[PDB]
Amino acid sequence: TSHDPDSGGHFGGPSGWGGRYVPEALMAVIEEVTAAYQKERVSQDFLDDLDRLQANYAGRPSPLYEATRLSQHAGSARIFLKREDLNHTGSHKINNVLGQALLARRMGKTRVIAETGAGQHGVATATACALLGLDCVIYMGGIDTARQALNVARMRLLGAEVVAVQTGSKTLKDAINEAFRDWVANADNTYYCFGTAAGPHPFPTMVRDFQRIIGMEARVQIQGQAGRLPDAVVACVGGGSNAIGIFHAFLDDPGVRLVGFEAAGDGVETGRHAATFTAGSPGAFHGSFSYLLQDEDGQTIESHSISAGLDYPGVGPEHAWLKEAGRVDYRPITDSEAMDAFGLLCRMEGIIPAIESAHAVAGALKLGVELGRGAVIVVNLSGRGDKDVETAAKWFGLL
Amino acid sequence: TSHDPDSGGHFGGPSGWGGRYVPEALMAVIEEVTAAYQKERVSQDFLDDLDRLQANYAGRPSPLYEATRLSQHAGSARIFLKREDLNHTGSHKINNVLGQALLARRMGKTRVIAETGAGQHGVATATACALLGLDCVIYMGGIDTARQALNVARMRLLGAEVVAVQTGSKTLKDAINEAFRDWVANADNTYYCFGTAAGPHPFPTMVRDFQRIIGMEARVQIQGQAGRLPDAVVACVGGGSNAIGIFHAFLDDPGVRLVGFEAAGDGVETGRHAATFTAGSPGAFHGSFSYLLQDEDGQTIESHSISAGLDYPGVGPEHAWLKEAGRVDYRPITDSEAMDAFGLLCRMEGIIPAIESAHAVAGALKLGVELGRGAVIVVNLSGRGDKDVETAAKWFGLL
Amino acid sequence: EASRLGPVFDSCRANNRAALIGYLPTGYPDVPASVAAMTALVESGCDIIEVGVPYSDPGMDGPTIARATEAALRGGVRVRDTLAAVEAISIAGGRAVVMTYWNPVLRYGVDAFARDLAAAGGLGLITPDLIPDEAQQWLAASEEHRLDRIFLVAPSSTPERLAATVEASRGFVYAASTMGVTGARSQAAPELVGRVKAVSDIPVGVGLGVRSRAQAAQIAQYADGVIVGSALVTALTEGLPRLRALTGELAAGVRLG
Amino acid sequence: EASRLGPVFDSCRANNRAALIGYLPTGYPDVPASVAAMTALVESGCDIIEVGVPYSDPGMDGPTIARATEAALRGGVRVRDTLAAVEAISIAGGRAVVMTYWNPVLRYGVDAFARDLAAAGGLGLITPDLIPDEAQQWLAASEEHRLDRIFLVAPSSTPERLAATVEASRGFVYAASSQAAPELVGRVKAVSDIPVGVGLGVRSRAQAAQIAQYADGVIVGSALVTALTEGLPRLRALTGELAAGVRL
Ligand SMILES: C=C(NCc1c(COP(=O)(O)O)cnc(C)c1O)C(=O)O
Ligand SMILES: C=C(NCc1c(COP(=O)(O)O)cnc(C)c1O)C(=O)O
Repeated sequence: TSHDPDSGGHFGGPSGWGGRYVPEALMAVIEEVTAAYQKERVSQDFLDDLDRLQANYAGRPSPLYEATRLSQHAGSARIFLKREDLNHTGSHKINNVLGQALLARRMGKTRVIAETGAGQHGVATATACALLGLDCVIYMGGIDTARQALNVARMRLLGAEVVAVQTGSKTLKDAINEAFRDWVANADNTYYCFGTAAGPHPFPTMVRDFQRIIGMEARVQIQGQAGRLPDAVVACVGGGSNAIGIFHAFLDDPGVRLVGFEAAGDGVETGRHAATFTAGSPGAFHGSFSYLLQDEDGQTIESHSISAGLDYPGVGPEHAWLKEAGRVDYRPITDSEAMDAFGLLCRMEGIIPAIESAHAVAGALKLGVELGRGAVIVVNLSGRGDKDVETAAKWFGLL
Repeated sequence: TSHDPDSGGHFGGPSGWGGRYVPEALMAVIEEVTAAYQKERVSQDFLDDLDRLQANYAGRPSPLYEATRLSQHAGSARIFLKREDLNHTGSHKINNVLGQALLARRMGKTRVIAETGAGQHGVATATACALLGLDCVIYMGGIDTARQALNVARMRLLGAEVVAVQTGSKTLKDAINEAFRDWVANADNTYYCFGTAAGPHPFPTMVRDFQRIIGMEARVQIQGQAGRLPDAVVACVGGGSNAIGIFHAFLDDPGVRLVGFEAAGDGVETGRHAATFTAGSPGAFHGSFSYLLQDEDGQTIESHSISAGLDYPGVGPEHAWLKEAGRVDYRPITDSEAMDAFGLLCRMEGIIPAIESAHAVAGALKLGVELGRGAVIVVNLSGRGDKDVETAAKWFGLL
Repeated sequence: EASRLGPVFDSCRANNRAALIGYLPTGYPDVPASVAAMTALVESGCDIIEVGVPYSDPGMDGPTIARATEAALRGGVRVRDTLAAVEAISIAGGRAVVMTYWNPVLRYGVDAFARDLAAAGGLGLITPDLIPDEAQQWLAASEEHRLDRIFLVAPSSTPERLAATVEASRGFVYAASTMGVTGARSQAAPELVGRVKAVSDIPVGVGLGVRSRAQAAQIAQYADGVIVGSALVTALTEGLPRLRALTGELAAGVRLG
Repeated sequence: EASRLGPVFDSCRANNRAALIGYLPTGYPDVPASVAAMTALVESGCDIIEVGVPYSDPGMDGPTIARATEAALRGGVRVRDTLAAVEAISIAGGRAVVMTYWNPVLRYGVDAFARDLAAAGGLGLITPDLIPDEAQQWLAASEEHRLDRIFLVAPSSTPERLAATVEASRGFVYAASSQAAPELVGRVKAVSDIPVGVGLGVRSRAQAAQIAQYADGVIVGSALVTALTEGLPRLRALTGELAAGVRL
């Protein structure tokens, strides 16, 4: 609780970051979800149910692997990969989904809806709903259905309805808008399983609480394998769930640097990026007061990235607060930098990462050069790259 | 041990299952590999290296999951899934590959070759070779390259060369033939990383020794979760590696039924199957004396299955021995049965299995109805279904 | 003292009718045509005009309004064009409130936007994604610049939240029938108005996807104002004469003796 | 007392030459044509004929032989057709051995195949996928039905395994593969006086002559199949050229 927001969902004071910038039509169900979560987060039977699924279904704990063959590309620093790529469904998304799906059942909801960009949250949600016998509808931007088609097919096999969103940029922000519209209309029976650490209270806190396990495990593992706390912990930042998940356990370790890496696309100078902290500014978007990419009038600027999971012009409010506090540094990584790292990891360690995660790996390599020989850097390897194989093969001229 | 063959590779004495039916041209390298294995299997440095990789890289142990929503479809029996699907690369193949790849490096070999049908062994081999910096060439039947195309692209991204084999049935047996010819020509520098529990000595024993970890984990896990040894342990059977891996630790527990399920394709009566034990007979093929599908003159009959991994007319010699002894029963499962189970596992447990593994699940459902309420059945869930999503979506009319 | 929109509702209630509240988005089909359209609403008998601020991600707008706001943004519409629209409405003898999502207001500056809206003759602000829980700055700016604050209530609203939302509102409370976009063609609306009347005497405007005289008349039996949006946009797309005719039919609907 | 092929190699060694050993697969392009081709080899001066048994998965066969055996199998060739081929060769005055992968022999019955091979006038068996380590049944059948047993050695063969393979062989040793062939023949000569045949993808008269300088037999197969595919006259011409090659 030291790092938690107030009862209104605000970080850093009464007007700060987060809150609930939603219509009154959603407030009954938002208050219903908030009350249900406050009740269940302190119920041992709930935590036991979540733990049992984490262990036996999802295969936790995920291991921590020292990628020694990266060292020479990282200034002889020691890169440790936190292997969320090995989870059921292939990403960290399943952690949050199991929690929220269990909560949906506890609340008596019969229908679950979700947004997805990379399709990993969509697949995770479909997975949990199949497991728990819930009806499932996934909203996905039309551009994303085409570039993450493996995940569309998986969702469909799992019994989910997939709705391709054609509005706006046809990517994650637009999928979120449609899912929101569904929830407004169907609040009585429908639970909205939100997939990142953004949105109105209680979502930033709840999503973060279910992703905390990553950091809790990593903090124990790194002390065991390296003999000490790391010099840095790093992750990629879409809306912010995998990053906040791994960071949280190290917040009160003052010697541990925390670095989030955001998608810079073609470059921050080009206007084709998703570098929210580098190029954005404070505003109200998708339920929260946080940073977003916006023009002089406050219109959302459409994001671009080769990574569908980082192609989002906003970011979660806890990250905005941590940025303002000076606790986390957030830095841009381009498409090219990320793909170089994607390729390097395949070639050197035999791990095919998600293109999202390759941004974190790319950032870690640069940080390694900065910190130098023997520095211990823990990297959240948020997911695997099966969905991205076609894109990557094309990038590297392998068909 | 009690279950090992003699120094010539024969199981069961004088019947002679196994052995070495190879040309003299291969015997120098076969004897080289045999000697290197015998040396390294008792070297603590080697076992430490293998262990470190299994834990931190591959993510062992895999969990054991009670699939309670399957129970009503299995006569109210209790189906426990041994989750090899959650391993790095998405199957059991990685277990054997890390062992053999470490061994290749110990021997000073600079080139690794492998056959693949489903592409999982190919991907695992490529993975290990990336990790250890070995040149890699994978042989894959042309029909398999088309129906497991996701794995071809993964192999290529991992830095492996892939050679499409167009001879014979253009499936696993033909890939094996080509890899064999490569080894004959390039024995001095090349290690053959054989992916199943068949072949000449030492491969059946060595592959099984590296896969034994599955059963050893399962035997401990089931006693922990269920409070006793299972009533049965079951697996699908291609050449036999995942089955022998999970079975081995239960061989000396007399109350534990062991059932292998082989691919019956369109049905055993149709001549379009891979049901080696059901329809085959003893013979020498691919380096061993074991069972194979063969005609009246001893010509190999081409196998057929919807599953690329089980589409092999042979089977490993240790299985022939266990069948002869009456320790394991081997039963046919059709394409249709397997796909029904595929779909059921998706809908009930949110797990997308490999079509290979779906055969084992289908068999488990039938065995559950035989054994009845409360019977404890451990099923080896050998792989995940990423590679099969297109096939399955097409099967279920989901496009 | 009294709300800015108080005299309009008192005047309507004295003539045994509801107020006709008409929505158009600034910049559709372009900026000059939209201003001409809003002027036409004043001339055709709209008591209050909701000047919509086009937003890039309008979660509560229906398809008709969403396509129109997209088109406005492609045309290059700006937030200050909405202030110009309010001026033109005020000059024509009309009464304007602004409907906007909150971020354009934050970006402009809450105090500054309230100041400039009041300077243009604007009477208040409708805030579909701002709940009273987050409205501290807006409440202060609203009191300082004498602007009405129209929050929304929904059928799902709990007793507590409904009471708190009505208490926080000045001018009128917008009750709507849930899903995004103007209503198009159920006892939810009278029930919701009924719940607002049980705790307060503030006027209640009702939005229900109204498209015809008959629907406006039904709503005027129980509601103090009839809110129309989607149908006005559809009318304007066909032409300015079609808008005048429709507005005239709705103006007849709100009157009932 | 002595091997079945011993008098052939002694007769060659007395005429200061190597034996020409010719391989054709039974049933290519069909069964009657293949027998007519094998007869042509006897007439064109092949000292020994290797009658190939087409196998469905021929691991050691190169592309030319593999495609021919595939074609023979499509045509419906049977193991008995090989025994008929051996008989026709023997009646024509030729000397035949059978080359086969092991499973067809197991299926037939090892003893029964030996018995029937011997009754057809067959002199022995070449076994590319049978090492002595697995050859217990074959050794017994070989001794009983008086058949030569030609095992293969390779450049990679260890000293111990080379010795064991040569010791287990009767008739000749098939040395299969730059300077590798003469070196391998040299290593067999150092432990035994058994004749050594060399198979090296021989295509021409000059190549057969080079091999005849050190080897007791020159084995030709791929080139004979290629010749037969063009025509039966082309096979005669090539076989006659190779016959001249071994006499230098
Ligand atoms: C947006 C989606 N994924 C984002 C994602 C991210 C970025 O999202 P975070 O919420 O910042 O963790 C990182 N890694 C992987 C493997 C991802 O799939 C999605 O799948 O719906
Ligand atoms: C033959 C190959 N796979 C076989 C396979 C099998 C059958 O092979 P076994 O050797 O019987 O375990 C089972 N499960 C999975 C997931 C598989 O991929 C291959 O990928 O090369």
